[PDB]
Amino acid sequence: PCYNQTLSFTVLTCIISLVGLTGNAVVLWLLGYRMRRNAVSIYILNLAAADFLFLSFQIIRLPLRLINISHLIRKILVSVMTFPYFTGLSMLSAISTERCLSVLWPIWYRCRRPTHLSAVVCVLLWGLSLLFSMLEWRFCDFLFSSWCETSDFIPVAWLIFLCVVLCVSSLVLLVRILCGSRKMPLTRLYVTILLTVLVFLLCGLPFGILGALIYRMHLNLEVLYCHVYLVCMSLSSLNSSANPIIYFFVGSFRQ
Ligand SMILES: C[C@H](CCC(=O)O)[C@H]1CC[C@H]2[C@@H]3CC[C@@H]4C[C@H](OP(=O)(O)O)CC[C@]4(C)[C@H]3C[C@H](O)[C@]12C
Repeated sequence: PCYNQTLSFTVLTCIISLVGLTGNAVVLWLLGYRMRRNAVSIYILNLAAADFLFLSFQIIRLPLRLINISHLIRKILVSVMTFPYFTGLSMLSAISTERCLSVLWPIWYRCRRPTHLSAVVCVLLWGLSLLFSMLEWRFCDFLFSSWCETSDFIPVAWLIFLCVVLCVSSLVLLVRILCGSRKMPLTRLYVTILLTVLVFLLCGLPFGILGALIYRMHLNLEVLYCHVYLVCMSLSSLNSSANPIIYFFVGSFRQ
C-alpha cells in the first residue's frame, strides 16, 4: 500500500470477487449436468471453472495485503494466478474464433466438425497455459542453455497473439455478417460482440499488459505503481466476474 486508499479498493475487489464466484458456481452447476455440451458450451464451462479459480485466488490474495505483509508469498500467488488468467484469456479467444468459424462455414461446423475438437483444443489451451508461465521466472531456468536471460518476450508474444486473434476473429465475423442478407436481428449481434471486445480490452487485458511491462522493466512497484496495480487487478476481477454473465445468463434470460 502506498500510504492509504487501499482498504476500500480491496473491499470493492473482494465484493466483485464474491459475486464472481457466485455467478461462476451457478453457471458451473447448470452447465455441468443441466446441459448438453453442444459445441461451445464446453468452452463456457471450462472458462467459468478457470474464472472461479481466478476470483477464488483474488479473495485469497487481497485480504492479506492489509495484515501480515510478507512480500514473498505475494509473488507466489501472482505467479500461480498468472496461469488461470492465461487460461481464461485463451478461452475467450477460442470462443471468439470458434463463433467466427461457425459463422464463416456453418455447414462444416454443424456437419464436418469432429465433434470432439472442442475438448482437444481445450486441453491444448490448458497445456499451453501451463507453459508461458515463465515470463518473470528467470530463476534457475538454465538447469543444463540457449534461453533468453532477461528479455524473454515469448509469453508476451503469446498474449499479443491471443489478443490479435480475438480482435481479427471478431472483425471477420462482423465483415461476414455485414456482407450478407440482412435478417436484421442486427442489434443483439452488435451489442454482444461490442460488449465482449470491450470487456476483453478495457478489462482483463490490462492485467496481462501490466504483468508484461512490469517484468520487462523490473519495477519494484515503487510508490508510483501502487495505484495502477490495484486498478488493473480490479479490472481483471470485474472482467472475470461478468464473464459468465455475457456468455450464459444473457442467453438463459433471453427466453
Ligand atoms: C499476469 C502477469 C504475467 C503475465 C505476463 O506478462 O506474461 C503476472 C506475472 C507475475 C505478476 C506480477 C508479479 C508481482 C508483481 C509485484 C507485486 O507483487 P505482490 O507482492 O503480490 O503485491 C504486485 C503483483 C505484480 C504486479 C504481478 C503483476 C502481474 O500480474 C504479473 C507480472
